[PDB]
Amino acid sequence: TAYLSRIQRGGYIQPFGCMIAVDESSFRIIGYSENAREMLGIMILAMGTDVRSLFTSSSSILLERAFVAREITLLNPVWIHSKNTGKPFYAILHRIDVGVVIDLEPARTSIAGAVQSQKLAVRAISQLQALPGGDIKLLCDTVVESVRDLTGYDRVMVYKFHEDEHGEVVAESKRDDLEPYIGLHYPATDIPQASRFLFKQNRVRMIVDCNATPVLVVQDDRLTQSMCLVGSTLRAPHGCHSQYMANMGSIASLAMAVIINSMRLWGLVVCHHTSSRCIPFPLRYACEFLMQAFGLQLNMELQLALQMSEKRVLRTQTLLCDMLLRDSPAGIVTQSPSIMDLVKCDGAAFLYHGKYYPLGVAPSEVQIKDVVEWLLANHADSTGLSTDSLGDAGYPGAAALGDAVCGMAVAYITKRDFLFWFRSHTAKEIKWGGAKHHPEDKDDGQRMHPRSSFQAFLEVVKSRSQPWETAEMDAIHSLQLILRDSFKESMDKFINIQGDYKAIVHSPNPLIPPIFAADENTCCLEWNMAMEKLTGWSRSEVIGKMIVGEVFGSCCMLKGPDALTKFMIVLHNAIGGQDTDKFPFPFFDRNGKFVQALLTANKRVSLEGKVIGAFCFLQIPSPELQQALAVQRRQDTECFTKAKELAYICQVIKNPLSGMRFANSLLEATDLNEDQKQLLETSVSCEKQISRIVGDMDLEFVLKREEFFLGSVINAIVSQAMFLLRDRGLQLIRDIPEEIKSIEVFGDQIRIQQLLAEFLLSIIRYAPSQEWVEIHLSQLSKQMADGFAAIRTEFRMACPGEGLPPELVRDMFHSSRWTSPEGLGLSVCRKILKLMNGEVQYIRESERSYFLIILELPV
Amino acid sequence: TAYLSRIQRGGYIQPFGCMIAVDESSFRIIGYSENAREMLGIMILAMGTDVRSLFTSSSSILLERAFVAREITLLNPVWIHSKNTGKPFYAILHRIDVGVVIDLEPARSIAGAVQSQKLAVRAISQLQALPGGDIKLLCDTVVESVRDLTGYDRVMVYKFHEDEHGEVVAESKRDDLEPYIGLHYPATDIPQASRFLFKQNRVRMIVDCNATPVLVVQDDRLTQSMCLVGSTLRAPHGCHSQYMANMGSIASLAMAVIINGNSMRLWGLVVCHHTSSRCIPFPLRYACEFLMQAFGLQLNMELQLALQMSEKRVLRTQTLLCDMLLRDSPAGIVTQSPSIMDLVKCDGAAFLYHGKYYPLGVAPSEVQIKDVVEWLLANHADSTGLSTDSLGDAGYPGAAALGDAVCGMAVAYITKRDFLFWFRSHTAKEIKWGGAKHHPEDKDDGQRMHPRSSFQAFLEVVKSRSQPWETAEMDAIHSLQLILRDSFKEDKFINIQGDYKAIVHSPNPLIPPIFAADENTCCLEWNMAMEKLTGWSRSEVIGKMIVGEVFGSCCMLKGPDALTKFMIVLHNAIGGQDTDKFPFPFFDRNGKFVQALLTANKRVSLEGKVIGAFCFLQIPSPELQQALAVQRRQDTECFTKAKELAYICQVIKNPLSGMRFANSLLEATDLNEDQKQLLETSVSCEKQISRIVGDMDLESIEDGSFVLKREEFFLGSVINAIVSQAMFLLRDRGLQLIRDIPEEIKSIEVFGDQIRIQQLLAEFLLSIIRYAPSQEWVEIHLSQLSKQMADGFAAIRTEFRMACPGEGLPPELVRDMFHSSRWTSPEGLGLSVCRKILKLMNGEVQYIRESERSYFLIILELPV
Ligand SMILES: *[C@@H](C)[C@H]1/C(=C/c2[nH]c(/C=C3N=C(/C=C4\NC(=O)C(C=C)=C4C)C(C)=C\3CCC(=O)O)c(CCC(=O)O)c2C)NC(=O)[C@@H]1C
Ligand SMILES: *[C@H](C)[C@H]1/C(=C/c2[nH]c(/C=C3N=C(/C=C4\NC(=O)C(C=C)=C4C)C(C)=C\3CCC(=O)O)c(CCC(=O)O)c2C)NC(=O)[C@@H]1C
Repeated sequence: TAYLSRIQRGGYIQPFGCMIAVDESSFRIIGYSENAREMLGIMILAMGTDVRSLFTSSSSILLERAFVAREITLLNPVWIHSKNTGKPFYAILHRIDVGVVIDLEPARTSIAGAVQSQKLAVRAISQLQALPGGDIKLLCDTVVESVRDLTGYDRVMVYKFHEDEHGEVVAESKRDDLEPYIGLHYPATDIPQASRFLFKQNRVRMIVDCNATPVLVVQDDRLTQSMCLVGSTLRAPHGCHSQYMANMGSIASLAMAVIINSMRLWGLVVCHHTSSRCIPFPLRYACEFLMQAFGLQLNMELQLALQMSEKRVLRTQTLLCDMLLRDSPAGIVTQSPSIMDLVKCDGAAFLYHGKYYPLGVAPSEVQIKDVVEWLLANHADSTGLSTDSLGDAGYPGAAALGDAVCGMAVAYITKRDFLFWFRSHTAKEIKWGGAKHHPEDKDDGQRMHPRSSFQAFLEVVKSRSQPWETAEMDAIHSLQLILRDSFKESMDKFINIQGDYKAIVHSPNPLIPPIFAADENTCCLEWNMAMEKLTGWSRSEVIGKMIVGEVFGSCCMLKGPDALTKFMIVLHNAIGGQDTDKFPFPFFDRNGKFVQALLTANKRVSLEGKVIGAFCFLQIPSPELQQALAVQRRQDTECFTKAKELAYICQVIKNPLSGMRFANSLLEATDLNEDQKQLLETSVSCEKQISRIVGDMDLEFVLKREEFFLGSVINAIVSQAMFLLRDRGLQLIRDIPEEIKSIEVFGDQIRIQQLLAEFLLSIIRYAPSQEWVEIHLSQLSKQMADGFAAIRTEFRMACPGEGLPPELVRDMFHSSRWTSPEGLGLSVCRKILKLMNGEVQYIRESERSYFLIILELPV
Repeated sequence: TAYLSRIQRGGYIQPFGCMIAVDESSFRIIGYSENAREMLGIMILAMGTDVRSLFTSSSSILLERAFVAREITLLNPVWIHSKNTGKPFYAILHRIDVGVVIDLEPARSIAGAVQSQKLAVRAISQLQALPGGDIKLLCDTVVESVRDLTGYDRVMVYKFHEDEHGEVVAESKRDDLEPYIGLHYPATDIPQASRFLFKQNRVRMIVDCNATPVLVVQDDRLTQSMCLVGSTLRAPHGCHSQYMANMGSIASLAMAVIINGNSMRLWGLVVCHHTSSRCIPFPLRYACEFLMQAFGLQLNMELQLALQMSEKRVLRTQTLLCDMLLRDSPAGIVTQSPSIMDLVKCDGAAFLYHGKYYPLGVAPSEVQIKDVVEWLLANHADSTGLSTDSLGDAGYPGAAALGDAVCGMAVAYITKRDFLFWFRSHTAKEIKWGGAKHHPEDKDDGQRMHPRSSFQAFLEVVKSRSQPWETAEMDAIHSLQLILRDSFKEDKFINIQGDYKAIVHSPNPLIPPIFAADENTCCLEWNMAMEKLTGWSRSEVIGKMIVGEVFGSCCMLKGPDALTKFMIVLHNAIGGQDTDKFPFPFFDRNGKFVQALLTANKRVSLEGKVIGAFCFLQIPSPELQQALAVQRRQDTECFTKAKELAYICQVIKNPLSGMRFANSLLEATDLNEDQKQLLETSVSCEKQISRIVGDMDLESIEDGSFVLKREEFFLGSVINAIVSQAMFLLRDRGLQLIRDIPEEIKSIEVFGDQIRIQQLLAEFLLSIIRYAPSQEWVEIHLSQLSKQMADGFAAIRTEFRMACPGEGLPPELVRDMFHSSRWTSPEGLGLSVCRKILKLMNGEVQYIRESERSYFLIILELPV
């Protein structure tokens, strides 16, 4: 490991402090520094000098008290008064390989221990803890503000390492006469892995002056090996880091590690001062405690993000069970939870003995035959390819395919049948600082000097998409596995290609849950390989047996006070036509091993023969998601103040919705007035919004994208606010580019007119009475490829007036915080755009109004 | 035990079915009944005979496959035909230690456990969508469920109490009979033998008490009788038969309510009484067994909720105990918001310290308290604390002079004649027994053969008598006296109950593990309970900072982030911010992991605003700390549920304005008036939705009554709205509709809330279509009839009738509809609210079964 020998064993310190290596046994010096002779005033000092008699008697007994401790971190910093000049000195004790070593820093102007120093921190920590969760950026901004108002540095920032080991400055609280560093990515080789393990062990590290001379320590002659000083607050930085800071335009740096707990180094809070800044060790230990609280909240939010990822994998497992209950593989594309909802993507294709099935932005049949022919010639062995960019993969015609179909994930099914997923190009620009990260860059300890340039240069990725993770390829391989199993009714290599690195072959585990299926008598119809492996019982021995009593009562032991009844109530509900999701299922292995599974029993409903049955899977989440699902299953029984009225609305409203859509379905017959026919179409698109809104509900998802005229949305949204402008007199102004016959834009008509309802109505809400209002939309049918087009649409819903209040836009732009009904609705309809390829800004001018950009795709 | 041999080995069956006890190896008849030859119609059944010659060859393989199976219970009941006459049977077969007894009940389908349980499933899901915290609603639901299933005349929940006597906690019966609800019964009515029978055969059916017990025959060489503990066909004990005759119970069906945890304890019985001889088929008895299993599940959930609510109150008394431990004066106990009366629930409290009587609530005068103190010095001097339920049974004269108020007493003795008193006023506990009154000395006599002739509801009042002091409340008192005893410096407890011996004990105290941190986080005060918990002694950890070394270095805290969490929360305790029940999992100096609940609050010296931080630990059972986790995450779940409701109301309101604008702009031209009727049906649905998400919060006495729109309407709108609201589910299920409605084109001036009428009408009619069978008709009958209240105030009476030809809507769902504030499904919930709207709107609804199930509802509105 490059620089590990140099940094740790390099005996050079900074001139602001004095380090004194003394063995605890008899206060005998085994090391010292050159500036100690000046800053102490000692002008007797040698190897063997009793330093207990070099200070006040109070600080003598304090130092020998701080020697004999379990942990010495609590003691730091002991207040030590010197004797040869009388000036008090902070004394940062820490134990090293053979002895301890003090670190004397002069004090300008009483902190006797860690707790007194932490008392400064606790106010900022209390401000940091009382923060809404689910937004790392707000937490980082709170940390940089707290560290700025504590330390008094010019520019503090949160450097965050990525998965590539390269970092990015994700927060800033700079002094405003400087330049912003937010967004600037730095290479991995900029900070060596030796320095990051150094920060894992040391966790706070200041310098005072980079242009200061490195004061060398005097190593003991008897021991050849140099001192392995890691936890010293005084040791000078490497000649490379010192020159680097001289080139950076910041001569004082306080960097402290953001550990996330086994001991992942998430990032670094790096402070920068333009002048030479010192800071007392009580304030430095306060900021180390502030970094402890930062790591605390950050781990509390990364665990929540990983639990949301596990919930998303559980949804993917339910989707694969949906795909298992389909009569043909052609049904997958035809039906509504299709192959483009399995994976976050933009198109999806299925080739099934010809008659190619495209969804969204997918190549035509000739183009996909070119893709298939490239997949047969190259990557012949590997069943799955997950290329970030087709151009990097080597497929000819990638330029002809365009940026729209740049990313492609394929899965091979038998008999030359292929499953495809397609992704459009992501317009991400990385403002690299000095040097772009090179994935071939290893740690080069023979490099003397760092680059002098730090002008950030934007690097734009030309024709590549979002990366394909292991989870999405896991889902793709699982669905490919079930489709090949269906093929047998009537080994797998996967190549991952990304722009930064090169083609790697990885075998992905399937994501199929353990599945059994029973008929009305609870006799086994199905018991798949996953369930066979989990329980240990083979399918053949348990097929035909009674699931409710035999197989799970004796054969595969259940667990609980009375669990079998809980099982027998559940499966009889499945046969009876009631489905339970994520019912807890603690059962034992054949070999006596506990499994804390989550049973889901769905009715095996079919056509008018074999009407009802049971299909069940056994999702096994981590025990923190067992807890996270128990804390919401122990909470629907308590919110009976409003869950009764929610189920009351969600059941009673269904009947006049069916009457509305049956009157409107029978009213489509013979209405030859095309103005009235379009008006009825507006009513059908209005009734549908209520049925989609009530039926889908809100739980923040799935988008039922279909072909629709875009002018059929404005006409379906001018009629919602038209009562609110007919009574408040807002004579509206429209100027459209006639997006009637702007056909086939791919998306939700319903969720788009719901977000435009909650934005337009909020705009017309806060207008002056008997006025006007402007709506306007500028479309540009930008061609993206040979045959692929996209229509980018702004929405200028412009109103002159007082406008929405300043707090309600932060209500809208929250993550989980709300105080108003209208604000809640605004927040949800903003998150609807955050789920669907667009965003929304609120601008404040002489007219207070909403910009709204949605990118939709004419097939 | 008493009667166990007589019941288990009493070779007597009931005559409603025959019984053959075959072998387990080669199908020989080890035993049989006298009425086997008459039931099978044989008029060969003898010693050691092959049993499969009696039944049909096709039925024979069912018996053999039942024998091969490891669990005989699942196959039961195997439908078995007869070879000599062609008669069906239910051959319920169970395994005994010396063979396999097969019980033949003549059938008049179901061949297994699953088919039987399918009947129970609807009632089981009825009592599982029920709100927790109560037991009366649960036991009042299960009796209607069993009355719907069994059909017995009177079904009641006979809950056992702690001294083995039982009372009818909930009873459902037809309105002809005597109400048994509240009636306590002596513990000798149900012997320990019967309880141990119910713990291994949980459904017992007596077809006829009067009917003679048919004798068994046995070919077994060994001298023992057949085993009939598990057999459904076992004759009741003669005493129990006489008992049933003397109660008016001709037939009975007693079902065990076994609750168990991880220890099966029989909670109570669901005895079903019939005023005539009745037998229900074994599908229904096995269904009722499964329903009793679900009932035991719901009772287990209610008992665990009660246990953790008691333990939450235990932690609340510990919090109040430390609140009364940090006081400068001993007299602060009497006068503060968390008073001594708050510690242990009581009518009054009294603290005697160096005389100077400190009364609270209802308390006896100083002379009276001095006299009772003199009595407590004269008797029970040796024991410190006394908690007499009644002072009259304690032995104290002048209890009548004290009156009802000072009857119940709880005493804590502190040194140098210092006392703590809690007083409870006389609670009028009047428990009407049935027949005899239970005494705790009454044992189950093994040779008694005749029950009591009487079962009349005679009262039994109590004396000057209070609510019983519990173990936990006396424990709270015990901890309070110990902490006050230590506070002054800075064991036998007698409990007297009016029905029991004066029990002498000493309970485990509730002083929580306490450490007190100063401003520099150094443990000033260290409790003996911390020394019991972590093992660290006080005089070794003294003078050491807690956050870093006493906790982190000495005790192994959680590795990822417990040390940072503890340091932040203790420095916030020193910063004035008190925190309650922080999750604090840690290890000890022995090494055993111990999760806890750190509560850290600021300590005040009364001259310094926040000098020091006080702390105390509570250690719960893991269900309680998980319930505190769900108490914390209620702030995320319940507000997101309310957020879902408010979001739904607003975002639904927007296209309702779009809907009414589209349907008030569609009024240009509708050429055929059928198109205008479809349009007006859509307008009615839109107004219906705008009223469903209007200003109502689902109470019907504050919102549905205060907001009730009153406008004129025309009834063809309502009828075509109902048909349009129903046609999608009609065409989904392939049904017919036969709307036998007269002409109401001319009744334009009927004046009532039409939108609520079409809401309730569609809810009723779509429940009918939801439970109408596949591919048949549904009838909509109306009969508009005149009704007169005045010459100009004339009303109307329309009777909506909805009929379907089949099994129809299940009885559980109508029970949910008429229960009022109880619902199982959201469909039954909407039916319940649409029933309450008809109750509010001068009408009434019925569900009538006349071999084709029909829905009947009337309503009254006045034309103008
Ligand atoms: C006479 C010897 C004593 C006696 C004996 C006895 N009792 C049983 C079984 C039961 N007794 C029950 C009592 C009740 N029945 C009710 O309806 C109510 C209240 C509403 C009560 C309190 C019940 C119940 C049973 C369970 C059996 C059943 O079918 O219900 C037995 C065992 C009989 C058997 O073979 O199963 C015996 C020996 N009971 C008496 O009261 C006198 C003191
Ligand atoms: C030498 C050829 C290479 C080198 C060596 C090097 N760097 C460190 C430690 C740090 N480097 C940091 C880089 C940044 N400083 C910033 O302000 C930003 C972004 C805004 C970045 C990316 C940081 C931070 C550290 C930690 C602070 C610290 O003092 O450690 C070290 C370890 C030195 C030590 O102190 O022991 C070394 C050997 N860096 C280079 O860029 C060249 C290629």
